[PDB]
Order: sequence, then structure tokens, then C-alpha cells
Amino acid sequence: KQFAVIGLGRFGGSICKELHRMGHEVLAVDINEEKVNAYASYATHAVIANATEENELLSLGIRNFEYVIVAIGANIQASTLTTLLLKELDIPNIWVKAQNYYHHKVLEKIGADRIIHPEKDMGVKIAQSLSDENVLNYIDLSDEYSIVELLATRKLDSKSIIDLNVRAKYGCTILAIKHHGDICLSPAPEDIIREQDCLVIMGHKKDIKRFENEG
Amino acid sequence: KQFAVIGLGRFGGSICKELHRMGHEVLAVDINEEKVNAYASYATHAVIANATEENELLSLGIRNFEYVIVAIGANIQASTLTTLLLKELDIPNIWVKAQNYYHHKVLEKIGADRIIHPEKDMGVKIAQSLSDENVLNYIDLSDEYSIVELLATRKLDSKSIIDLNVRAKYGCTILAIKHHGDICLSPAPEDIIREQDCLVIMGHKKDIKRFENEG
Amino acid sequence: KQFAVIGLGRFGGSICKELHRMGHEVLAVDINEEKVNAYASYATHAVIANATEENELLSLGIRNFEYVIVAIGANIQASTLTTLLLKELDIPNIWVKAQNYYHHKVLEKIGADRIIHPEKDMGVKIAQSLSDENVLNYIDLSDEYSIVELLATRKLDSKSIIDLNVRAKYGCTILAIKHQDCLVIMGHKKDIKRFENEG
Amino acid sequence: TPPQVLAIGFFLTIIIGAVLLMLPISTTKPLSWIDALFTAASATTVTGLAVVDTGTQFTVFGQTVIMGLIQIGGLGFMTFAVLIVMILGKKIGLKERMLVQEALNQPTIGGVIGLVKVLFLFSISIELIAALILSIRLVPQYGWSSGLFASLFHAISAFNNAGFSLWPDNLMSYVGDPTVNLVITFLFITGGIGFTVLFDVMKNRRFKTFSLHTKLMLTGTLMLNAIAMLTVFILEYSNPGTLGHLHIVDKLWASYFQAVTPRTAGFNSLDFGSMREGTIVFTLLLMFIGAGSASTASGIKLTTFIVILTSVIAYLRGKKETVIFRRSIKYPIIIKALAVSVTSLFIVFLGIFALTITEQAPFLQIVFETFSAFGTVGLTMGLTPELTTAGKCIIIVIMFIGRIGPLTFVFSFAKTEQSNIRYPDGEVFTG
Amino acid sequence: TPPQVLAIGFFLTIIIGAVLLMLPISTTKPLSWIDALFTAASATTVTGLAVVDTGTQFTVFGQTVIMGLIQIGGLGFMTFAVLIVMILGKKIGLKERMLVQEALNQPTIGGVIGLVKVLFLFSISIELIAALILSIRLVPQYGWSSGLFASLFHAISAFNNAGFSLWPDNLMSYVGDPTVNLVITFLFITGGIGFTVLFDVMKNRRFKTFSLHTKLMLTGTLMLNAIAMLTVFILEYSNPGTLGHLHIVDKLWASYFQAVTPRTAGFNSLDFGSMREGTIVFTLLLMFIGAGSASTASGIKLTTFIVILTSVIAYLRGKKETVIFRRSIKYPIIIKALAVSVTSLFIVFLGIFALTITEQAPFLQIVFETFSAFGTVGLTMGLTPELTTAGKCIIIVIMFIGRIGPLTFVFSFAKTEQSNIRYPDGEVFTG
Ligand SMILES: Nc1ncnc2c1ncn2[C@@H]1O[C@H](COP(=O)(O)OP(=O)(O)OP(=O)(O)O)[C@@H](O)[C@H]1O
Ligand SMILES: Nc1ncnc2c1ncn2[C@@H]1O[C@H](COP(=O)(O)OP(=O)(O)OP(=O)(O)O)[C@@H](O)[C@H]1O
Ligand SMILES: Nc1ncnc2c1ncn2[C@@H]1O[C@H](COP(=O)(O)OP(=O)(O)OP(=O)(O)O)[C@@H](O)[C@H]1O
Ligand SMILES: [K+]
Ligand SMILES: [K+]
Ligand code: NA
Repeated sequence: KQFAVIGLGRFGGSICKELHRMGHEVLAVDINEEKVNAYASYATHAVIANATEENELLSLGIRNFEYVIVAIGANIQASTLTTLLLKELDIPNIWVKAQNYYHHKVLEKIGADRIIHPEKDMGVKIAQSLSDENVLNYIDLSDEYSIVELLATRKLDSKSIIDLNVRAKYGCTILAIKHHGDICLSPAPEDIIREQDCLVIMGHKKDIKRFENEG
Repeated sequence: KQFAVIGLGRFGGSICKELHRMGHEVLAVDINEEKVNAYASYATHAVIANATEENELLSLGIRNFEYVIVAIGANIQASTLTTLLLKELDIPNIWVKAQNYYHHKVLEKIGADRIIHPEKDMGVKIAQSLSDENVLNYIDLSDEYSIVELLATRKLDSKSIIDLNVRAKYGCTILAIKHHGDICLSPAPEDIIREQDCLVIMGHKKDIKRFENEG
Repeated sequence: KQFAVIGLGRFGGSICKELHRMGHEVLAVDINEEKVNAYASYATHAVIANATEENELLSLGIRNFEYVIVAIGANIQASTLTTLLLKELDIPNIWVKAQNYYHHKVLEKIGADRIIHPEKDMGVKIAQSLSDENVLNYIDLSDEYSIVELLATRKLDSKSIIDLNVRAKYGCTILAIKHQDCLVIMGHKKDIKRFENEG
Repeated sequence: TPPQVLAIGFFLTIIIGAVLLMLPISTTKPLSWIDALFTAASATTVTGLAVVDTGTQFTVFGQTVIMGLIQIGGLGFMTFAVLIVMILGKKIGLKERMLVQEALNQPTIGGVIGLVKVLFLFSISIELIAALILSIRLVPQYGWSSGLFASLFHAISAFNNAGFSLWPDNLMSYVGDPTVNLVITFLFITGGIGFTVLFDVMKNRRFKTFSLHTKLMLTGTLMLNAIAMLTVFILEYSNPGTLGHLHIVDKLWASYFQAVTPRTAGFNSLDFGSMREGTIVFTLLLMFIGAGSASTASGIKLTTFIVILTSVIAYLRGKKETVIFRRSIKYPIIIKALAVSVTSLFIVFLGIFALTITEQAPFLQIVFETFSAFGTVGLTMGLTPELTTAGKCIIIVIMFIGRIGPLTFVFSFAKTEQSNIRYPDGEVFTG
Repeated sequence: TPPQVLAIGFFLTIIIGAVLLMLPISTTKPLSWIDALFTAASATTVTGLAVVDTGTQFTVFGQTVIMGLIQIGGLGFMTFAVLIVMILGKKIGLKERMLVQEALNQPTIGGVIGLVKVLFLFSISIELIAALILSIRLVPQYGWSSGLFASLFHAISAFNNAGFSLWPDNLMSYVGDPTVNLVITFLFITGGIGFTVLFDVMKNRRFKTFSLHTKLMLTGTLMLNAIAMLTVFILEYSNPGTLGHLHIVDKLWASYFQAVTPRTAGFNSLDFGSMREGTIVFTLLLMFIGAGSASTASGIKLTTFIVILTSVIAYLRGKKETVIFRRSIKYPIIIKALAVSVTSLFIVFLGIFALTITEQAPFLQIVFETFSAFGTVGLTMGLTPELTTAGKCIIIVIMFIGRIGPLTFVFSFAKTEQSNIRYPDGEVFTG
């Protein structure tokens, strides 16, 4: 697998460093000379180029890359003209970082394989943590079902699993318990819940809200 | 000792010239090309570098310097980011020039060994001379004791030390009396004060003000 | 023939590419470094020069070009200073792209052989197609007669030429048919509009 | 590390060839450990300096090893490495594509693998055709087992700019022969012109569509070979040793052959030891210049010479920029060229200094040997068989650096220290 | 025109001085028109190449013309022209101040007139004192009439980097004498170190206050004289002709003397015709480099060599700028240093090429003579008395361009046309 990341920002530079850490061949493309010098150690090859121009795109050797990530999300013109050239170059997978809803509509038209909203998706996740101080991290399996990593309150301290009638009253199955820094995958009845230990609990999106409120 | 001065302003450039005058090894770092060409001859080593970057900071051998003076006091971001780097590099003495009250508080958190306000200290010293024109220069020993180099008026002309009751009535000691390029340390009774001469005195802060108004 | 095109914009860049396609010696001058690099392959000779200076204009051998096209139409100072120099250098044919009505009047005084309004000539041509969607292209022989390439409507389908009385009833002469098929016609401006309304 | 792989891989082929040549099977006579290493290194660096005669010292298998070393080192180590990978079906990664960019001296990685397919297909196509054209002359003279093999050996040797010849007189029996002269000079001119120049002419059939580099090589090679032909013919017209007892038609053929052979084939029709000193001095400048950045030749290239020459002449005319063929040439181009020429002169000077300490020989032969070894030409005035054990070790080093390039050899052991700091300007008078 | 005045004025001093030697008063024997023109050119270019022995061919009046030509040619033509104008009382204008800027190769016109006051006053002072120091040795050996003139002739000869000697053996009879060795080596080291260096040394007595050029010349001369002294001593230790039949004390004197004389005086204490070929090669690199940008020495200067050497090493290490003594060096300084070096190598190549056509001489003697003539050193291996009439005419042209500088000679007849137009970038591969 060969990867090219166009635009080394806070989002593009994170993909370069994580893919290089896993041991992948990453080409880092940027228009800023300071950015390219910064990511020379965190990429297989770092090139100064302007991706909106097709002649500079073919010099990089861009047709050899299966995945191209256009992580430019503040210039709508530079982002949409880059994914137009790459789509015209028959690049199989183009992942584009968008800015607003109208930018998402343009990239959907001109053939972006996946459109990403990093700050919008994180802002929604943070706003669930601000609204509910119990949650720490959640994953939406659907629009009505979720896995929520709860935080133990004072009333859950010194409470065994079978004492908590979560399985019957709420219909939520506890998946794991992060006990004092040690996980417990599929806890068996019964395990004592301490003062502050993560309770990975899977259930309906409305049902876990009842469990948080009723404690 | 080896000194480094980061930022060659009016304050930073004055430390470079003075320490070079006394015969010290001074490194003059500035991000501006024109400033470094001015102080290249007034410093042992002068480098055009950005001090907010760790790679440029480690190239100078900045760990070899006992004192680093960060004379950046209008860019709060550049000033606070620099002393965060130098604190990480275990510099024994980091002296930073601040801008306002809030910039002083950031540098206190991130461990500035000494924080300097050049214009605020000189403004207060000037505003003491504007309020009372009889004083020329002063130094505060404490919040109530000060050494003030006064200016002699016409009423103190043709008056001897024993004639003045500063020691008993005012409780203040006359330290020295400059006489037209000639200085008399610790005068003995009695010396005649001239028309306009220095009247270096030491005593309580409020007791000197009574002496100036009455005599 | 040797041509010089000064200013590689959307207009001048088109003339360089078209004359180079036909096999002509084109000199492409532009003050912008990135413009000249893009059109360097599309011109016989491409120079990064400022054409308002006489010293730079004589360095190009501009006196050897019979046709000089000044395709600067957003800088009146750069366009008028350039065509005053070329008139001084005794260029036989200076063609200038104008910006507005006042730019046309300056260049007419200072000796421009032909003054061109590309967006104004196209905009009037486009607005004629917007107003009546039947037309596709036209050429004005005079102020009242035109060769309008009409588009055949649904009522003109399966209708022979002899069935159409455009020669006598409308006084319009059909020239060609491009198989709704394109119908090239010629006639008076008022007479053609009668055929469009009545099919 | 892209330059470090090339130096290590190029050194391993010297070891492998030295082992294969030192086997009892590959030679008819006993061979020293240094002469086997010299012959192997003179083949993969593609020079043609022969301490021992190739035809007699080596068997048919030994000469088959030489053709393997010439073809591998002529086209480059990394060219065949990619083809092995593509034959085995393994994918070409970005890391493996960066090695090809370094080996072909390309600035960008755009289409650097597609150039390898073209240059390998073009190499074996024109080596097969020229071997057939040489067969119509060589086979009636040496039979079928030897005539077909000698034509095959020389077509590969000529195309890769090697100068290895099976006969004891290196092409000196074909001075007036138009068939050998035309075919062989056609091979090393096109084989050393550059792989990118051939790729550009193949895909673009009109001269105005060529790049600056292609127009520099095509016009520069034509002008340089014409001046060298004029210099050899005038200076050697009265020489009794060479070009004196020849017909006027043979004088044109030998002068034309000796005009093109120092860049950098190293074949010959006349004895260079009996030439005048005036022609040898001009040949030294001739073989300090090679041809083509990505080619089978060596030395400082023809484009490096023109870039430096035009940069000086533009400065002496007061011009502020270097313009060749109505194109500006940027400062990064000028700086590399200077390094290639200054580093190459320093290495040549060190070779002549070290050979004068070691060898007891005329000074003209020592200077001719070092320029011929560094440019990997292989022409001798009569010194290479007379070298000592210490002398041949110096020539082996010179041939190695000459082929791989002084820049990529230094970049093997030069730690590229990156720093963004700057310094105040200094004023030093360099008049 | 500032380069044109220098070229015209320099050539006229050769022609005027040539007639003064052709007079029957000047010489004892009849002197040819080319030998008089050679000796006149060998003096105003301050080279020291002698067709005929200076002591025997010329009388006292003829040698007085030599001292005038050495002094006028040693300090430069325009240096004495400034003194003449100031004496007569004519105002030194801006037009006249631009010639002085060009004569000293100064980039700035600030204080250039005052430097001529400093440099001429120092030059007449040091030549007068050094004659008195040499007077204590040359007077008891040659009386008062000849001993006083021998010391005066050599003090002018040594300081101005001439190498002319009245005796048949050019300082070969004073190998072990410290008075002749130390005083003369003091003169051409200080006389070739640079006029601007000596001005910067006297006015600032501390090394930290020196300019970049002054620090380069003091360190560069000390580094180069140390390597040269170690090379001559090691290579020539066991040689029987030179440095073999000498004591260890006298070995160090001749090794010290032969290391500093190629830059660019041309005196000797050992016979250069009997040196090993290894030592002669290092002397060519030694006398291709000169000493001091504005001095009595010539060749490419030491600061030109350090600039190019450091610029290449910075490129090979990946650095983006040339830094010497913690000072960056700008692009105009680099390009002028390479223009001097490339132009000088081409002219030396033309001199070696043209002499091999003309002279029937060994190649090393022709190469050694052309570097000596172009560098205005004057060291020989035994060729200058053996030159033909056409061979001598080439050396005069070489010595003319060598002393006047390759750049100023070209600027005389090179058109300076300024065009503000620029061109699109073209990519060329310079491997
Ligand atoms: N045409 C271009 N080609 C290549 N890189 C570009 C181009 N235009 C901008 N970039 C680079 O892309 C990077 C990220 O783009 P930008 O800062 O506009 O986006 P962003 O949405 O603000 O990113 P982030 O918040 O993740 O930092 C920058 O380093 C910028 O220099
Ligand atoms: N990141 C940086 N690294 C190094 N030098 C810097 C940096 N940012 C600014 N400087 C330089 O530091 C110097 C002083 O900073 P600045 O002018 O912002 O402060 P100031 O409060 O105005 O100081 P002063 O009153 O002494 O002039 C300037 O010459 C500026 O160019
Ligand atoms: N003095 C000049 N000499 C040469 N070229 C110039 C000069 N001034 C401007 N130009 C170039 O001329 C080109 C066209 O001019 P400009 O952009 O002002 O016109 P325009 O009205 O926008 O035309 P178009 O619609 O064709 O783009 C530009 O690329 C500009 O850089
Ligand atoms: K060869
Ligand atoms: K000399
Ligand atoms: Na427009």
C-alpha cells in the first residue's frame, strides 16, 4: 500500500506520522517549504509541490499511489481542483477533508471516494461529553444503538454486577470494566464496581440515558 | 560565562553591546536579517534564527550557555514559546522581558527565572522625576527607605552641613556631594553647599520629602 | 508572418495557442513569471518582460514583427503606454484589447489600428441567444440583415423545403441543414423573426 | 541511503566478477588476484583498461562473464534490479522508485520506471541488430563460432561505451573499414547520448518540441565531435606514426573515429602512444567531458560543461542570468555543475599526484591514464600493462568513483546535516 | 573603460621599457628584439622568467631599468599614476577614483585613495629597511659598490614578488644562510599577503577585530605554508639532487624556502629540474593559487581558492550556504570566484596546448612553465632558455594576462549590454 498526503496541516500531518509509524510508504506533498522540511523525518519522501497544477502532480509520481488523501480544508478552490485532477488521473481512492456543507456537496459531485469532517465530527463527540459528564467515549453503531464507556459515580461504588439489574430493567449488556487500569472483557456475575472505573455498556441510545440518570 | 541574547531590540541590542564591551562571549540570536548584520560586530557570535523552533535552538549549542536573555517583549507567542523550550533544555538562568501583567503571569507559570519590565521600571523612575524636579536619580532600598540624588536650590546655597539639620530633625544622612565633576564621599562637618550641586541623601522616604519642601 | 502577443491572459493566451497551432512564429510577452512558464511551450519565443519600457521592447526585436497584439485590457496605463511605444517604433499593425468606452477613445487617439472588445462582443452575442432560444449562432452582414443558424422546432419536423414558403412569404433564403436540426437561414432582421414565431 | 545502496551494490558486482574471473574455468592462463580484480572492475565500471589481453587470457566462459559485467555496469546496477523485481511480479514501491531516480540522475520520480522499460528494450534491440550487421563482415573472416561471438561481444561493448575488444589490436585492423566504423560509432554515440535524449526523440519527432536537455545534447554532440575531427586531422596529417602512411579516405575515417571515441568509448584505430603531444592535450579536455546524464558514459557530462561555460560567458558579458536556447537556467543547476566539475578535478589531481609517487613513467602517460580512468574511457599511451601493484589499486579507485559519480560517492559518507539557521553576510575579495 | 585604461597602460610600459634595454648602454652583448621584449615583459608582469642572465647580459644602467619596471609593475600601474597626479596638484575626481577602485579590485570607493597613500608609503619603507638588513651580509662579500646594489636590487625584487637575481645561481649559494632566507621570505610573504590585509593588521592589533578577508589570509597562508613545507620535506628527503646532501638544519631551510617561493616569488634554493615528479605536481597546485587579492602576487588568489573549496564542501554536506568563520558569503562573491578560476584554467589550457604545438620539449616542463608564466612565479625546469621565437611570444601573452588578471583582460573587449528581460526556466540534467 502506497499513500500520498497532500497538505500537511494538523490533520494531514497526523496521517503522515501515524502511517509512517505503522511502517507504510507515505509521500508527503505540501506547498509550504517549512512544512516539507518539518515532515522529512516522518514521511518516506516529502515534496514541495502545488497540487492544483497537473504538471507538478505527474512529477510526484502520483499514479503509483492507491490512496491519496487531500487534507486541504480551508481553501475550497485548491481542494476541489486537486481532487478533479486526481479523479481524472484514475486514482482509485481519494479521501478529502472538507470545510462546510457546500464544500461537501462539490466534492460529492466531482468524485471524492470519502469526504471527512475532522473538527465537525470531534465537535459532536465533545458536545456529548459536555452535555453528559458521565460519558468518556462512545461509538454510534446506528442512530439508535451505541456502545458508551461510562464513568462510575459514588452510588455505583461497592456494587456487584448481579446487584445491578441493568440486564432486565434497561436491556443493556455490560461489555467490559476498566478496573483500576486493567480491563475485564465480558465480566461475569458478579464483579464489584469501584468508585471510578469505566463501564463499557452497550444498549439502546435512549436506554443508557436512563441508566445514567437513575444511576 | 557564556551569554545568549535572543531578540536584538532596543533592550536586547543594548545587552549585546554592553556585555561585549566588558569582554564576554555573547550569542546574538534574532529572526531579522537586518538586525543581525547590525550586531554582528558587537557580538562574539551572531545567528539569524527563529528561537521558537527546537531544531534551530539545538543547532546553536544553546545548552552550553549559563544565561539566556529572551528579549522579545511584543510577541507574547514568540516570548512564551521560547522560554518553554529553554526550560525543557535545562538552562540554569532564563531571564525574560515581559510586556504587560498577563505576559508576566504566563512566564511565571512556565518557569522564567527572572522577569524584566524595562519600560515599566524606567517609566516609574521618570515619573518620580516629573513629580519632583529636585530629584535627579534614586534607588529604593525598601518600600520606605531610599537613596535620592537631590539637586541643590538657591536656599541651600552658602549653607554648611552642620547648618543643615538633616541628621537630627529629618533623621537623614547626607552620603556624598558632587561639586562640578568633583565628588566628596561621606562629607565631614562642615562643607558649604554650592548653588546647583548633587545632594545625595539617605533616609526614610517621607522624611526626604519634608526636607525638600522645607529646605 | 511574425506575430507578437503582449499580455498572456485569457484573451492573449488564446491567440498564442491558436497561432502556434496554425504554425506561426509567435512572441509571447508577459510581465508575470508564472504566465510565461505556462505558455513557454505554446510560443516560438516567450519573454518575461515589461512592455511599457522602450529598452525592453527594443531588446525583443519588436521592430521585426508586422502584427503586434496588445492583449492588456484591465490596466489602461499599461495598455496605452505600450501602444504609444509601438506606434513610435513604426509597427504597421497594432491591435489592442480595450476595457471600456473611455479606453477605446484613448487608444483611438494614440494610434491603434484595431481595437477589440472580446467580452463585449461575446456578451451581445450571448444575450441574443438568451432572448430567443431558437437561434444558435449568427453573423451580421449589415445592421438589418443576418445569417442566423436557427434550430428547427417540433412543428418543422417532417416538413419539406418546398412546403416552407420562406423564399416568398418571409423573404428568407435557407442555406443549409445540419442533421431538431440546425437550419441556416438568411434574411432581414425583422423578416427572420416572423419565421421563428410561425415556424 | 539511496546513494549508499548504489555504492554498496556497485562494489558487490566487482567482488562477484572478480571471483568468476579467478576461477580456473574462465581463464586459460594463471591470473593474479589484482589483475582479476582490475579486469572485473574495468568491466563493471565500463572503462576498457586491460592489463591482460581479453582474447587470450580468458576462455569463452570468461569472456561471457565480461559481457555480463559490461551489460550490468553499462546500463546500471538498479536498472536490472527493477527488471528482476518486475519479472518476479513484486510491486515497485516508493522506496524502490527512489533508487531509480538516484541512479538515472532524474530530478523527479514522474515516469522513472517507464524509462527503465524503454531503455532496457532499446538496449537489447539495438545490440541485437548491430550484432547482425557486424556479422555480415565478421563471420566470413572468423567463421561461425568466433565470427558470431565477436560481433556479439563488440556490439554490447560498443553500445555500453566499454572499449573491450577481443583482438590484440583494438580495432586497428579496421582503420579504413566503413562497416565497422559506421556501426560501432553509431552505437556508442547513441549509447552514451543519454537514455532521456533517446526517449525524447522516439516520442517527439520534431526538433522544436524537444526539451532544453535534449537540444543541448543533440547540438552539443554535433559541434564537439566536429571540432575534435578538425583538430585530429590537422595536427596528425603529417605525423609519420599515425595518419601518415594512409590514403585520404582512410585519413577521414581514422580522424572521425578518433574524434568520437574519447567520449567515452575508448576504442581506437591509431596508436595514441605515437601521436603528437598536441593531440593528446586536446584529447584530455575531450575525455574530461562525457555525454549524457543518464547514459553509459562517464566524466563530467556535456551538459555540465555547457552550463558552466555559458554561466561564465554570460557573467563576462555582464548578463545577470544564464540563457541557453532562450531558456533561463536556475541557480540550483549551476551549483551542482560546479560541484561535479570541481570535485572531479580534485579527484583527478589526487590520482596524478598519487601515480607520480608510485609509478616510474613519463608524466604525459600518467596524466593520460588518470583522465582515461576517471572518465572511464580506457585509452592508454602504453602504461596500464606496466603498472605496479600499488598503481593498479589507485586506478581501481579512480575508475570506481568515475563511474558512480563524484557526487554520489561523496553522498555515501557525507552526513547531510540539516539546519535552518543563517549567518550575517561576509565580504571577501575574490579577484 | 576602467579595465581598458589598465590594459593600455600596462602594455605601454612593456614597449617603453623594451626600448630602454635595447640601448647599447643597457647591455654588454647585442640583445634581440624578442629577448628585450621578453625581459621587459618579465619585469613589469613581475614574473622573473629570464631568457638571458640578468647579471651578465645587462649593465648597471640596464638593471636600473629592471628595478624601475619591477617597482612600477609590482605595485600596479595606477598606483604610481595616483602619486603623479597628486604631486602635480590635479584634482582626483570621481572618474579618476573609479580607476583606482578597479586597479585594486575593490568593491567600494570609500577610502580607496587613502589606501594608495598607505600602501606606497609602506612599500618604499619596507624595501629600504630590508636592504639595510641584507647590507650586513652582501657588502663584505661583494664590496661596497656591488654589495649595496645587490641588496637594493633584491629587496625590490623580493618584496614585489619578482625572483630576479643578479647572480648566475638564483639564491642557490645561500641555502643555509638564515639572513638571506629569513629576510627575503619575510618580504614576499608580507608583500604578497595583500595591501588591504596589511592595512587591516596595523590599524587593529587584535585578531577578533579583523575583517573576514584578513582572517582568511592569515589562516590560509599559515595552513598552506605548513602543508607545503611538510610535502617538500617528505617527498624530497631521499632525493640526491635536492635536499639529500644537506644537513638536517639546511634541509629545513630549503624545505621552508621552496614551500613559500611558488606563491608567487620564484626564488629557489634547490634545482627544480632535479626534483621528483611528485613534488612538481604539488607545486603546480601551489603556484596556480596566488596570495592576496590586492598585492604584488598573481594567479587565482588564495581567497578565490578557499571560497570555491568551501562552497563545494558545503554543497556536498547538504548545507544551503557558504559559511567561513561564522560568516555567510553571498552569491555575487561565489560567481566572481568561479569566473576567475574557469577563465584562468582555460587560458592555462590554451598556453599548454599552444606550446606543445610549438616547442619540442618534455611535457612536464611545458606544463610547469605555463603555470609559472600565468601565475607570474618564474620557476623553471629548464625550458625558458630553450624556447623558440614563437614559443617566447606565447609566454609574453600568458604573462600579460596572468598579471593583469583574466577578468580585467576580458572586460576590455567584452561588450557590456544590459537587458532587463528574463526568460522561462529550462531544466537540464548536470550529472
Ligand atoms: N495547493 C496546495 N497544494 C499543496 N498543499 C497545499 C496547497 N494549499 C495549501 N496547502 C497546504 O495544506 C496544508 C493544510 O491546508 P490548510 O491550512 O489550508 O487547511 P486546514 O483546514 O486549515 O487544515 P488543518 O486545520 O488540518 O491544519 C497547509 O500546510 C498548506 O500549506
Ligand atoms: N521568534 C523569534 N526569534 C528570534 N527573534 C525574534 C523572534 N520574534 C521576534 N524576534 C526579534 O526580537 C526583537 C525584539 O522583539 P520585538 O521587537 O517584538 O520586541 P519589543 O518589545 O518591541 O522590544 P524592544 O523594546 O527591545 O524593541 C526584534 O528584533 C524581533 O525581530
Ligand atoms: N506592462 C505589462 N507588460 C506585459 N504584460 C503585462 C503588463 N501588465 C500586465 N501584463 C499581463 O497581461 C496579462 C493580461 O492583462 P490583464 O490581466 O490586466 O487583462 P484582463 O482584462 O484581465 O484580460 P483577460 O480577460 O484576457 O485575462 C496578465 O497576465 C498581466 O500579468
Ligand atoms: K570506455
Ligand atoms: K614572480
Ligand atoms: Na476578461
